[PDB]
Amino acid sequence: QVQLVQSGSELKKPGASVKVSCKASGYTFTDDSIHWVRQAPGQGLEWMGWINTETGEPTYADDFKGRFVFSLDTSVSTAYLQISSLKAEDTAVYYCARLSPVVVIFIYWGQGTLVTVSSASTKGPSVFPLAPSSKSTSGGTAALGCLVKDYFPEPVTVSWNSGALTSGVHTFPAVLQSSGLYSLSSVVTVPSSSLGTQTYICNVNHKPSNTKVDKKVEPKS
Amino acid sequence: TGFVNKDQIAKDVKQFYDQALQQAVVDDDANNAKAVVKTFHETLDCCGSSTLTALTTSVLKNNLCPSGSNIISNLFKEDCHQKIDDLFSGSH
Amino acid sequence: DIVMTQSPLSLPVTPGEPASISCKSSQSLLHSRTRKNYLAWYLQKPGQSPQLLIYWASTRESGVPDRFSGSGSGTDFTLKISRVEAEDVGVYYCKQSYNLYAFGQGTKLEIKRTVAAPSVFIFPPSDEQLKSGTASVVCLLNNFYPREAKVQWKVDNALQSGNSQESVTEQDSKDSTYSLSSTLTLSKADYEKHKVYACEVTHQGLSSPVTKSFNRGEC
Repeated sequence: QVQLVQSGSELKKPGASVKVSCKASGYTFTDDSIHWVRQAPGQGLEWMGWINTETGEPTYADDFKGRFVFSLDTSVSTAYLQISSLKAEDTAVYYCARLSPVVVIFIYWGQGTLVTVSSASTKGPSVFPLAPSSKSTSGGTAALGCLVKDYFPEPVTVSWNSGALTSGVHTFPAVLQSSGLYSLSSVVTVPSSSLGTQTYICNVNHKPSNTKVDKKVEPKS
Repeated sequence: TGFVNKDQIAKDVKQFYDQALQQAVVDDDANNAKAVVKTFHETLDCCGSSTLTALTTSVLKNNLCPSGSNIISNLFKEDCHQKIDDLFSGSH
Repeated sequence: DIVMTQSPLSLPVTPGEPASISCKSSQSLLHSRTRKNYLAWYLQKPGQSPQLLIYWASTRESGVPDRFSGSGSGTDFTLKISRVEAEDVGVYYCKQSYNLYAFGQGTKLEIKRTVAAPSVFIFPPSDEQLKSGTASVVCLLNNFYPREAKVQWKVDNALQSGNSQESVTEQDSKDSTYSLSSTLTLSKADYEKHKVYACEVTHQGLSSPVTKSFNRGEC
């Protein structure tokens, strides 16, 4: 089975370098060229260029000619993508792909490597309740939630009642604030008849900061 | 069957290739068909059938076409029906 | 170089209904010698790398269901799905490889559902947050379709701008609806200077803009 396995996620500060690997298996690595495709978050695919796996000669796309370096190591069947002088706009997912000849397409891809560039520092989030009231009840169902704000870097995991409550739960994608930190909200819709009998606690787990906060959202009188 | 039967003979050779190609990717006991298609690809500098285009990737997955994708000259390979035609005619 | 353009950039289809995606290139993709159109269709599903669906314009890759079909030649190409199924949602890209490589903008295939009006809720800042010197008022639009919806923040009937974040969830796998959370950030000082805080939602499912309000310091 043919596989292209790339390295793990990278977190860098504006101005540093980063080296992503792409190890091939299941075929003669030096036969076909290795291509790189960038995908900015929420954006499309953009071909960055390719590298000849036999000679090591790179060919860069016009939009990626400068701070990008395609390197090679055939002894371990691995291509490398290097970015120097990283800037904020370099935050994206980088894929490697194997070019098949004759058909001239990308059949085999890597899972992609996320590179995040931000001058921010690691920081645990803050969890505030979004308490249900008479402004949160519509048709016998009330909405409650948790606001997880000011935390870098993603991801943050949010659960309700230690994963026991899944129906009606909406955890929105984090939004990057002007301060460089992230902020999201996790809401849930529950029968307003169970507010006095059932307790709702959101469990926020942020691994980059080793933070685990269980905030019980109580209704406001 | 001889010279004045060019069109017929080429038609048969192409059909022969198709058969080999079909056998080469469908089964893994067909080693003579794989050898035949590899020899056609290498000798005629081609890869794939113009009628059985859906098989091309399978042909590549089985390593039946000898050129990789590092050299741009080898990305755009003609199918073997064109190369058989070129063989039985004088030109290309 | 060669530029690829896809239409439409957002395609909601009722399950079982057909779908069509057009792809046009700046230059012809037909090779004079091989007679092939070096255009491919890839599908990227949520959280996955792209996968190859179609190559040479109209040849279906091994394993891709028959409902996917490609057609066209030269500069005009089309990707068709006879019966759109739930597992087909994702971004479809066309890519040329005749000279270098170029992807289209991508067409996000989503599920088409009946119009659903959003349920609007407003959460005032918590007591814990105010102790830090900042307040966040959350407005929630729950389970609506289509995605097009506008939220406006009024503080004492004064329209707000540049101080609200907005986040929308992906199409729900069960009911195919969307949810949005807008967050108005204010300073505790500038928060306690006003009384009425509200968000006004405009959506196709609502006969009139729905306003959800609360007066600061009222239970």
